[PDB]
Amino acid sequence: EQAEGVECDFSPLLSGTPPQVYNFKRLVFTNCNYNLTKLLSLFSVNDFTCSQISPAAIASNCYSSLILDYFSYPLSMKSDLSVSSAGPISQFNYKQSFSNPTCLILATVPHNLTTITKPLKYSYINKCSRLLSDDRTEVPQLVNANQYSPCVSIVPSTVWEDGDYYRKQLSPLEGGGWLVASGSTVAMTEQLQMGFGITVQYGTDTNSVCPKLEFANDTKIASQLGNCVEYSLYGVSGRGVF
Amino acid sequence: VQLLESGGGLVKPGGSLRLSCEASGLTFSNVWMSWVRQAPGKGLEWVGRIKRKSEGATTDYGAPVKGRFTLSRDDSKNTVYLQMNSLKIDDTAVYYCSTLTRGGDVWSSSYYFDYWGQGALVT
Amino acid sequence: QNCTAVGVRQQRFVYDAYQNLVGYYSDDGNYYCLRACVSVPVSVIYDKETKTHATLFGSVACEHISSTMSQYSRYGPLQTPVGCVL
Amino acid sequence: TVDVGPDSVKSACIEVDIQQTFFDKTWPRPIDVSKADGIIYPQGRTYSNITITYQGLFPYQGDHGDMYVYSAGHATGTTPQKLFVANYSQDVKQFANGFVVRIGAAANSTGTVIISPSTSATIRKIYPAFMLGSSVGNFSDGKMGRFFNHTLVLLPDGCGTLLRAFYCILEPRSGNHCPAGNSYTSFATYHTPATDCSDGNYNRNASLNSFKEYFNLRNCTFMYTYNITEDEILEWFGITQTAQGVHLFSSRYVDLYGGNMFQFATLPVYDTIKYYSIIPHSIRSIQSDRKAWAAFYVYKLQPLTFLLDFSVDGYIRRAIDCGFNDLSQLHCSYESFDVESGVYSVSSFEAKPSGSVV
Amino acid sequence: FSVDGYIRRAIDCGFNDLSQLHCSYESFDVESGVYSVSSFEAKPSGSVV
Amino acid sequence: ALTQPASVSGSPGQSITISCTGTSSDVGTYDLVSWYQQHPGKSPKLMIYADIKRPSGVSHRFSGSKSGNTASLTISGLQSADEADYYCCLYAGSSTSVIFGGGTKV
Ligand SMILES: *[C@@H]1O[C@H](CO)[C@@H](O[C@@H]2O[C@H](CO)[C@@H](O[C@@H]3O[C@H](CO[C@H]4O[C@H](CO)[C@@H](O)[C@H](O)[C@@H]4O)[C@@H](O)[C@H](O[C@H]4O[C@H](CO)[C@@H](O)[C@H](O)[C@@H]4O[C@H]4O[C@H](CO)[C@@H](O)[C@H](O)[C@@H]4O)[C@@H]3O)[C@H](O)[C@H]2NC(C)=O)[C@H](O)[C@H]1NC(C)=O
Ligand SMILES: *[C@@H]1O[C@H](CO)[C@@H](O[C@@H]2O[C@H](CO)[C@@H](O[C@@H]3O[C@H](CO[C@H]4O[C@H](CO)[C@@H](O)[C@H](O)[C@@H]4O)[C@@H](O)[C@H](O[C@H]4O[C@H](CO)[C@@H](O)[C@H](O)[C@@H]4O)[C@@H]3O)[C@H](O)[C@H]2NC(C)=O)[C@H](O)[C@H]1NC(C)=O
Ligand SMILES: *[C@@H]1O[C@H](CO)[C@@H](O[C@@H]2O[C@H](CO)[C@@H](O[C@@H]3O[C@H](CO)[C@@H](O)[C@H](O[C@H]4O[C@H](CO)[C@@H](O)[C@H](O)[C@@H]4O)[C@@H]3O)[C@H](O)[C@H]2NC(C)=O)[C@H](O)[C@H]1NC(C)=O
Ligand SMILES: *[C@@H]1O[C@H](CO)[C@@H](O[C@@H]2O[C@H](CO)[C@@H](O[C@@H]3O[C@H](CO)[C@@H](O)[C@H](O)[C@@H]3O)[C@H](O)[C@H]2NC(C)=O)[C@H](O)[C@H]1NC(C)=O
Ligand SMILES: *[C@@H]1O[C@H](CO)[C@@H](O[C@@H]2O[C@H](CO)[C@@H](O)[C@H](O)[C@H]2NC(C)=O)[C@H](O)[C@H]1NC(C)=O
Ligand SMILES: *[C@@H]1O[C@H](CO)[C@@H](O[C@@H]2O[C@H](CO)[C@@H](O)[C@H](O)[C@H]2NC(C)=O)[C@H](O)[C@H]1NC(C)=O
Ligand SMILES: *[C@@H]1O[C@H](CO)[C@@H](O[C@@H]2O[C@H](CO)[C@@H](O)[C@H](O)[C@H]2NC(C)=O)[C@H](O)[C@H]1NC(C)=O
Ligand SMILES: *[C@@H]1O[C@H](CO)[C@@H](O[C@@H]2O[C@H](CO)[C@@H](O)[C@H](O)[C@H]2NC(C)=O)[C@H](O)[C@H]1NC(C)=O
Ligand SMILES: *[C@@H]1O[C@H](CO)[C@@H](O[C@@H]2O[C@H](CO)[C@@H](O)[C@H](O)[C@H]2NC(C)=O)[C@H](O)[C@H]1NC(C)=O
Ligand SMILES: *[C@@H]1O[C@H](CO)[C@@H](O[C@@H]2O[C@H](CO)[C@@H](O)[C@H](O)[C@H]2NC(C)=O)[C@H](O)[C@H]1NC(C)=O
Ligand SMILES: *[C@@H]1O[C@H](CO)[C@@H](O[C@@H]2O[C@H](CO)[C@@H](O)[C@H](O)[C@H]2NC(C)=O)[C@H](O)[C@H]1NC(C)=O
Ligand SMILES: *[C@@H]1O[C@H](CO)[C@@H](O)[C@H](O)[C@H]1NC(C)=O
Ligand SMILES: *[C@@H]1O[C@H](CO)[C@@H](O)[C@H](O)[C@H]1NC(C)=O
Repeated sequence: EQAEGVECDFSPLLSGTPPQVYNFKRLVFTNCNYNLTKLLSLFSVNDFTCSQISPAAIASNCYSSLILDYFSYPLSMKSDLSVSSAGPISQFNYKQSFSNPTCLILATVPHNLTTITKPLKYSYINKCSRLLSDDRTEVPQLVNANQYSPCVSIVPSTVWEDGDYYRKQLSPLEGGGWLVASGSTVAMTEQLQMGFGITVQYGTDTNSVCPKLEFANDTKIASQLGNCVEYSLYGVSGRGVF
Repeated sequence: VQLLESGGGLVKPGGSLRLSCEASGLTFSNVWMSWVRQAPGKGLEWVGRIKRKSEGATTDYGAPVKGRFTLSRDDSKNTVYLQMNSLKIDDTAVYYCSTLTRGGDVWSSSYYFDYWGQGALVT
Repeated sequence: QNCTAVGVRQQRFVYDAYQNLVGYYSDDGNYYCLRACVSVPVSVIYDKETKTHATLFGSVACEHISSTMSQYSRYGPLQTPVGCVL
Repeated sequence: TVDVGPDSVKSACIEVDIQQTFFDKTWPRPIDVSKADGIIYPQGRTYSNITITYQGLFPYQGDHGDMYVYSAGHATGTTPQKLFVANYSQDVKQFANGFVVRIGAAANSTGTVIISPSTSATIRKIYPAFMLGSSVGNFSDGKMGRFFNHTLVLLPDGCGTLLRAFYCILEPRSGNHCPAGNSYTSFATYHTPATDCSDGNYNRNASLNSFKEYFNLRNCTFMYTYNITEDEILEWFGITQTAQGVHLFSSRYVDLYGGNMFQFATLPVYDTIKYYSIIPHSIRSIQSDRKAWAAFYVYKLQPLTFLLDFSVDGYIRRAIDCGFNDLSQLHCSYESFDVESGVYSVSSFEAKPSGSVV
Repeated sequence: FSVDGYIRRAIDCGFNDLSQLHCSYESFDVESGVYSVSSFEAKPSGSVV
Repeated sequence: ALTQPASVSGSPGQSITISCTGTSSDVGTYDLVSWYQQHPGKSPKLMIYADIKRPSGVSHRFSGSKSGNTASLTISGLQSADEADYYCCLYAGSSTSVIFGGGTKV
C-alpha cells in the first residue's frame, strides 16, 4: 500500500546556473515518486559510490525523506571528497554525513543539456578562521555535514583572484573579534562538470518517498485476512497475518 | 604615465626574441603589467600578464603563446620583459607593453587595461 | 595536592601499578600528588505506601552535603552511623 | 523571488515607548512533567496502553522558563497615542536546540492592565511573534537587535485567526522613529482592534502591514499561512531545526484538549538559526476599554530521556524526567510508575572541572 | 621499583620454570606447592616439500 | 568569445552604436566588459570599463549600454574625428584569459 502523488521535480536543478561548492543548493523530497535513473540518464556519469546503502537500494527503496545537494565541481578534485580527505576543500566548503546512509555522484554535462548554464569559473574557499579579541590569536572554522561554510556570508559569489582576503568584525553575541576568509579559483573545462550529494533518512516519518510502481488487485489487505503474507506499507516491510 | 618599449626586429621562425619596456609616472611595484599583440589585418590579442612582487609576481598567458612565451619584471629598474623562447611565423605582430588594474572592490571586481605603450614590431 | 616526592626526578610523571598518573614534577620544582576527582555515591530510601522518600549520601562525612541536594542539578541533612541522610 | 506585496508608504514610523518597570512582574509556571506538560509526541511511531522510555527534545522538569507579555499602548479617550512595549527588541538569545512556548496560560483568569496600575480586566489569550536568524548586530545608532541577511519571521495576524511565516531580508526604513532613521527607540507590531478585528471582516494584513512600517521585505524565498480556530483553549507551540529544515509543532491540530504536540508544518530554511528574539506588540485600543492578556512562557529543549505513559487512547498523560532527581531515575530504571519499597542505588553526584591548568 | 624509583631486582620471565612462576603471580614472593608452567615447545627440522 | 558588427557608420552629428554580444557568463551576470578605441598606427585607448563608466580623458559622446547578454558602445553626436577601430574586451579575474572581439570599423 502506497499513496499516489507526483513525480519528483528536478527541473530547478536543470534550469539555471550551477551553485558553488561552499554555497550549494538543497532539494528536499517528501511524499514523492522518484526516479534516480531518469535523472542520471541526463548526465555522462563519471563515478557513483555509496556508503551504508547500496547503489541499488538508493534507487529502489522507500525513504522518510530524500535530500539532494547539488553544485558545480572540478572533476579533478575528487580526491578531497573522501570522508578521510586531506581537508583543502572538504573541511571548509562541503562535508557529508558519515552517520546517515549517503551517496556521491560525479558527472559531466553533455552538450545536449542546454537548459543548465555554464559558470565563469570554479571557486572554493581554502582558508576560513576566526580571530580573537586580541587580534593575534586565530582559530580555524570548519563546516559540518549539513551546514554551510561558517564564513559563507563573508565570501562573495565568486573568487575573483586567488588570495582575495575577506574580513568582518563580529558582534558581542559571538564573543567579538573578527571572522576572516580566503579562497582560490580553478579554470573551467570545455564542458560543465558537476557533483551531487544524496542523503537518505529513515524512520522519522512515513516512508512515502518511493519509486513509482503499478499494482494488481490481489495486493490489498482486504480478502487476505487470516493468511500469512509478506507486506510493504508506505516503506514499512515485513511478514505477518492481518 | 609613459611605457617605453623596444627590442623588436626580424627573427626567422625557429629562433627567439625578447622584448622589454620601461614604466615611468607610476609606482612600478604597485601595478600589474602585461602584453598584447596585433598582427596586420587582425584585432587585439592577449599575450600574458604578470603580478606584483608582493604577490609572488606570478604569470598567466594567452593560449596562442602557451608554453612558448615567458613574462618577468624587475622593480629595481621599473622594467618588464617578454621572452619568446620559440618564434613562429604567425608571431609577426606589433607588441604592446601595457598595465592592468582593477576597479570596484574584493566583493565585486572589474578588470581593465588603462595604459598602453608605443609598441614594437616583431617579425 | 602538595606532597613528598617519590620515584626518580628526571621523569616528570609518576605512574601507579595500574599505569594511571598519580604524581607530577612541576616547572616550579615542586612535586604534586594527583588523584581522579571523587564522586558521591547515593541511594534512595523509598516507601511506597506513604509515597515518600529520603536521600542517603553513601559514606560522606555530611560536611559536603548542603541542602537543596534533592535534585541532580545537571529538614536539612543529618549525620548518621550509616552515612549522611537528607 | 516571492512577491509579498508593496512597501509601506508612510513617511515616518509610529513612536514606541519603553517603560520596563511596568513589565517587571512574574507568575511562575514551571514545567510539570507529571502532567506531560510540554511533551512532544514521537513522530515516527505510536503506541497504546504501555510505559516505555524515549529520547528526544524535551524541556527540563522544574524549569520556570522565560515569561513574556504584551500590553496596550497609550491612549487619550478614543484617540490612540504612542505605543508601549517591554525591552524585548534587544533581547537577542541563542536558539540552541529550539524551544516551546505555552500560550493562553492564564486565559479566563482575572488580571490587570499593564499600563494602568489599578485597572482590572479579564485575561484573554494572545499569540507570540518571533524573529529568527543566523547573524545579529546593531542598528545605525548602536542599539541592539538588527538581524542580517534573510530572517525567519513569524507573525500571528487577523486578531488571532491566521499565522503567517516568511523568509526575507529586512531592509530598515529611514523615516522618523524607524530602525534606520532619526530618534529611533525600537520597533513593534500592532493592530487597531476598533477596525481590524471586525467580526464580518478581519484585517488579515493588520500585523503584516504594521511590520512593513518599520522594515521592507526583499528577496523573499517563501511565505505561508495557516488558519487558527478562535477560542480560549490553552495550547502549545514549538520550533526546531534539522537537515530537513525548520519544523513547526502544535498541539491544536491533533490533541487540542490533551496538550501533546505534533508537527504540522515544515519550512525550507536550511540556514542555521543561531539567534532569535521576541517581537514586541502593542494594542492600539480605546482608553475606556482595555484588556488583560495571558502571559506566554518560553522553555529550552534538550536531548533528554523521559519515561512516557501512553494511555489507551494513544495519548501521553504522564512522564518522568529521568535526570531530574534520584527518585525519578529509580522509576525510569524500572521503566514503571510503580516501584516496590526498599533502598535502591542511583547515579552519583559529580563535580565538574574548574579552571584548567597547563 | 624502589621508593626512590630505581630498579633493584628483576626476573627474566623466560629463563626457566621457577622464574616464570614468579612472573605469573607478578611477585617476588609466592606460596609453596606444585604449579603448572609453560610447556616445552617442539622444534622442527628441515622442511619437506 | 565576443561578437561584434563588421562596421558601424553614420554622418557627423548622428547617433550610432557598436554591439558586443556573448552569453550569461560574458555580459549577462557581471558588468565587466570594456571598450577600446584604436587609431591606425597607434596603440588602443580605454573608452569605457566595467560596462558603466569612462576615464576622464574620454568625451561624453561615449556611453555604455547593456541588455540581456548584449553589451554595446553608444556614440552620441559622432564626429568625423571618431573614425577608428573599436574593440570590445572581456576579462574577469584569475583562471581565465582576456577575450577580445574582432573589432569594429567605425
Ligand atoms: C477557558 O474557558 C473555556 C470554556 O469557557 C475552556 O474550554 C473548555 O474546556 C472544557 C474542558 O475543561 C471543554 O469541555 C470538554 O472537554 C473535553 C476534553 O477531555 C476531557 O474531558 C473528558 C470527559 O469525559 C475526559 O474523558 C478527558 O480525559 C478529559 O478530561 C472534550 O472532549 C469535550 O468535547 C465535547 O464537545 C465536542 C463538540 O463537538 C464533542 O465532539 C465531544 O464528544 C464532547 O461532547 C460531549 O460533552 C459535551 C459537554 O457539554 C456534551 O454536550 C456532548 O453531548 C457530549 O457529551 C469538551 O470539550 C470545553 O468544551 C471547552 N470549551 C470549548 C468552547 O471548547 C478553556 O479551556 C478555558 N481556558 C483555560 C486556560 O482555562
Ligand atoms: C549578509 O549581510 C551583510 C550585512 O548585514 C552583507 O555584507 C554587507 O554588504 C554591503 C554591501 O552590499 C556592505 O556595505 C558597503 O559595501 C560597499 C561596497 O563597495 C561599493 O560602494 C563603494 C562606495 O564608495 C564603491 O566605491 C565601490 O566601488 C562599490 O560600489 C563598501 O565599500 C562599504 O564599506 C564602507 O565601510 C568600510 C568600514 O571600514 C569603510 O572602510 C569603507 O570606506 C566604506 O565606508 C560597505 O561595506 C556591508 O559593509 C557588508 N557588511 C559586512 C559585515 O560585510 C553580506 O554580504 C550578506 N551576505 C551575503 C552572502 O550577501
Ligand atoms: C495581504 O498580504 C498578502 C501577502 O501574500 C497579499 O497577497 C499577495 O498580493 C500580491 C500582490 O500585491 C500577490 O503577488 C502577485 O500579484 C499579481 C497581481 O496580478 C499576481 O498576478 C501574481 O501571480 C503570480 O503567482 C501566481 C501563483 O500561482 C502565478 O500563477 C501567476 O502566474 C504569477 O506568477 C501574484 O499574485 C501575492 O501572490 C498575494 N499573495 C497571495 C498568497 O495570493 C494580500 O493581498 C494582502 N491583503 C490585502 C488586503 O492587502
Ligand atoms: C533582491 O531584490 C532586489 C529588488 O528587486 C534585487 O535588485 C534588483 O536586481 C535586478 C536584477 O535582476 C536589477 O535589474 C535592473 O534592470 C534594469 C532594466 O534595464 C537595469 O537597467 C538595471 O541596471 C538593473 O539591471 C534591479 O535594478 C535591482 N534593484 C535594485 C534596487 O538594485 C536584488 O538583486 C535581489 N537579490 C537577490 C539575491 O535576488
Ligand atoms: C525511471 O526512468 C527510466 C529512464 O527514463 C525509465 O525507463 C524507461 O521507461 C520507458 C517507458 O516507455 C522505456 O521506453 C525506456 O526504454 C526505459 N529506459 C530504460 C533504460 O529502461 C523507467 O521506466 C522509469 N520508471 C518508471 C516507474 O517510470
Ligand atoms: C609543597 O611541598 C613541599 C614539600 O613538603 C613544601 O616545602 C617544604 O615547606 C616547609 C615549610 O616550612 C619547609 O620546612 C620544607 O623544608 C620544605 N621542603 C622542601 C623540600 O623545601 C612546600 O612549601 C609546599 N608548598 C606549599 C604551597 O605548601
Ligand atoms: C538522635 O537523638 C538522640 C537523642 O537522645 C541522640 O542520642 C543522644 O546523642 C548525644 C550525642 O552526644 C549523646 O550524648 C546522648 O547520650 C544520646 N542519647 C542517648 C539516649 O543515646 C542520637 O545521637 C540522635 N541521632 C543522631 C544520628 O544524631
Ligand atoms: C491496559 O493495560 C493494563 C495492564 O497494564 C490492563 O489491565 C489488566 O487487564 C488484564 C486483563 O485480564 C487483567 O488481568 C489485569 O489485572 C489488568 N491490570 C490491572 C492493573 O488492572 C488494561 O485492561 C489495559 N487496557 C486496555 C484498554 O487494554
Ligand atoms: C530589560 O530590562 C530588564 C530589567 O532591567 C533586564 O532584566 C534584568 O537583567 C539583569 C541582568 O543581570 C538581571 O539581574 C535582572 O534581574 C533582570 N530583571 C528582570 C526583571 O528580568 C533585561 O535584561 C532587559 N533586556 C534587555 C534586552 O536589555
Ligand atoms: C553593538 O551594541 C553592543 C551593545 O548591545 C555594543 O557593545 C557594548 O559597547 C559598550 C561601549 O561602552 C560597552 O560598554 C558594553 O559593555 C558593550 N556590550 C557588550 C555586550 O559587549 C557594541 O560595541 C556595538 N557595536 C558597534 C559596532 O557599535
Ligand atoms: C482560512 O479560512 C478562510 C475562511 O474565510 C479562507 O478564506 C476563504 O477561502 C475560500 C476558498 O476555500 C474563499 O472562497 C473565501 O472567500 C475565503 N475567505 C476570504 C475572506 O477571502 C482562508 O483561505 C483560510 N486560510 C488557510 C490558510 O486555510
Ligand atoms: C537535445 O535538446 C533538444 C532540445 O533543443 C531535444 O529536443 C533533443 O531530444 C535533445 N537530445 C537528447 C539526446 O537529449
Ligand atoms: C481492480 O478492480 C476494479 C473494479 O472495477 C477494476 O476496474 C480494476 O481494473 C482492477 N484492477 C486490476 C489490476 O485488475
